[PDB]
Amino acid sequence: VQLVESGGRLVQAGDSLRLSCAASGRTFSTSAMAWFRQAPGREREFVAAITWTVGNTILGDSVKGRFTISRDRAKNTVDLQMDNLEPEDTAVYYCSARSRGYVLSVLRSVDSYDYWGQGTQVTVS
Amino acid sequence: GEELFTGVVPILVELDGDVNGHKFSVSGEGEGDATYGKLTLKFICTTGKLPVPWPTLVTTFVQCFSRYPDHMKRHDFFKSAMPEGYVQERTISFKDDGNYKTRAEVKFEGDTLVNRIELKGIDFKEDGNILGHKLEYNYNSHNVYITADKQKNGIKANFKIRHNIEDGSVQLADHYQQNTPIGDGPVLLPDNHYLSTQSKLLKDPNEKRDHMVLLEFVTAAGITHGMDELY
Repeated sequence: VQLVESGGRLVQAGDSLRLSCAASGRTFSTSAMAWFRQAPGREREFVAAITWTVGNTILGDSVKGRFTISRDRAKNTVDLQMDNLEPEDTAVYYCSARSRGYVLSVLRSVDSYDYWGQGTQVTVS
Repeated sequence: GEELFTGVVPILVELDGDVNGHKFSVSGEGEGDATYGKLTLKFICTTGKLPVPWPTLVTTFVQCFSRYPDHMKRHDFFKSAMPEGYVQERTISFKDDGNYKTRAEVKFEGDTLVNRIELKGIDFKEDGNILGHKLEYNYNSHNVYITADKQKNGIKANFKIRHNIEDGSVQLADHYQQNTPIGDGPVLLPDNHYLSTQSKLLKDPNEKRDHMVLLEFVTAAGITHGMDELY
């Protein structure tokens, strides 16, 4: 499976930004997709996850109430809607996918995914 | 692992099928209660009329809900694979007619057990018992015979379904099955044993769509020196 993230740009504090990730290949097996981020100087951070069949979502503590995750099974895309952006949201945002089944709690771990994207750069002034 | 099946578990089923070029989709929903070996499921054909008889899809539409009594629990491959799940593959050969090839992934997505299936059928007779809709809406009880497959870290199963033909005898459907874990386990490789499987096909009197309601009870039982242990 190939994961391709897009949408990153330079925005101002208080702006909105939507990211999107496109999964290609043999995607039949997808069980969840997720967004992580890494700002240079800091460790990778869970941002959001979505369960593939039903669409249940979970968010990281840093982005609750500001970020929304959604997915389109026919298009094999997963989107991250970011509102009220702040300088501390500056990072490379990565898309990940899992095919193995799971209990919900493991979806917050960076080690719980089977596939990783290249990342898209978000900078917040 | 087994711990995930101690209560009532919601189930979702999705099938995309293509039989002789007749393409169709089915969505299913229900619940399983492995404590009682019990399944209750309802299936809707979302593309219109189902081009094959509902009974021919029963085995394709979650043996992790079988009741394994205490002395059998060492042999329950299906729950041992969870939550990461397993791949279930079958060839179903209809005597004197076509065959189905199915590949399904059975796994948890959080609290929900999901069975997602792709089915391709070929070589069917357009006026045979399947494409001609000549099978009775009912279902015989059967035993599913399970054996370990060490090299695949999984199991195989063999059994024959007897489908009643309207105003006729029986249409046999030869089932060959293989199950392999999706994750790295560990999993239980069982001794030879069988699943005693009881199915009832029902209709929802208020449902306008082409559909099937299914009630199943399944219990595992041992095999000793080639003889089925009896309850």
